[PDB]
Amino acid sequence: GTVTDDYLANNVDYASGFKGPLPMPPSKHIAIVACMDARLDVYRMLGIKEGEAHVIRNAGCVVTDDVIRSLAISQRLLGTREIILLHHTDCGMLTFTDDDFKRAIQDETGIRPTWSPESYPDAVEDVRQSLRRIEVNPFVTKHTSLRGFVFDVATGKLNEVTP
Amino acid sequence: GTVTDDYLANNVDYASGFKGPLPMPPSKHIAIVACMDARLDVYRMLGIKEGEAHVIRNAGCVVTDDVIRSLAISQRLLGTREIILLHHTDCGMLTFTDDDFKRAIQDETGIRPTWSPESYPDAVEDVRQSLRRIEVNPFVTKHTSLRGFVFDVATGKLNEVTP
Ligand SMILES: [Cl-]
Ligand SMILES: [Mg+2]
Ligand SMILES: [Zn+2]
Ligand SMILES: [Zn+2]
Repeated sequence: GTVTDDYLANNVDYASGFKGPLPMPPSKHIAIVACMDARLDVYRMLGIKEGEAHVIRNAGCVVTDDVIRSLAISQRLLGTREIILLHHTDCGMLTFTDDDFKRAIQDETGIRPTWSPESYPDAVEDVRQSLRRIEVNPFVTKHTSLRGFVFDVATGKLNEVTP
Repeated sequence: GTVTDDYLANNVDYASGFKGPLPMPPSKHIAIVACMDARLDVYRMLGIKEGEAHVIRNAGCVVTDDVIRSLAISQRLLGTREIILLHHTDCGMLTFTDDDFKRAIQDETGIRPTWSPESYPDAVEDVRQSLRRIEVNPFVTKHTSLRGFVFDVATGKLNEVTP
């Protein structure tokens, strides 16, 4: 038995009382960009119900070309019009640099990744930087609200940041 | 006011009962690659608890360079050793091709995006394809288990797909 097995076990209970199917587009027309950090249950964090929001999470909550891609699809095909960015404190990107990280994998693997680790030092500065990354971007344009916050992994609180 | 606003309210009542902080590395040493789809509450779907699992999401659960980047970080930095891949039935990715989408964007903006929109026509198949990408990828290696499932939006049951 692995943890994949346990989660599949857990799925049997969830499926017992699943009610659906709900309609495809987000019923509150909002999309969240979050981090993949294990301490962040993005749904309970904002009281999201099923069928309501799009949630997008990667390492560091970095607005990547996959995040733009996702977002662009989200607005243009499933009619989202709000955006919430969510970095957080004690995030796992203020501990390594890109040069360090790639050299690491280079030693083992023999090659460098083409992609960019996208680490950053200060989380708050990067909520700013990530907001900007969406401002300038020409494909995520259909939104009437774009605000980015910082999740306090010690307290559960959202602290907005000004661009 | 807005949904962002409503969500923040909900965050207040979350931070009341919140117990933390927790340690960084996912306590059950697993990662999940999921879709951004509104109808998928991945945590409740696999019985996840705060601090256990990395959750990675995007449009259509595609193993883009972002997902590899996040997986390589998740494993190399925070020691995750199982991967769950998680497509689903009736995904937005099914109802368009890439060329059309980039075109629509151009006629609207004047620009073709640089990224591949990454649609697919068969969910069950592209699980194998997504599994196949991680398999042959030289930066996602430390994992012991790799399995892929299809979440059924109408029942809530997973359906394991095999390579
Ligand atoms: Cl999530
Ligand atoms: Mg913009
Ligand atoms: Zn993080
Ligand atoms: Zn989807």
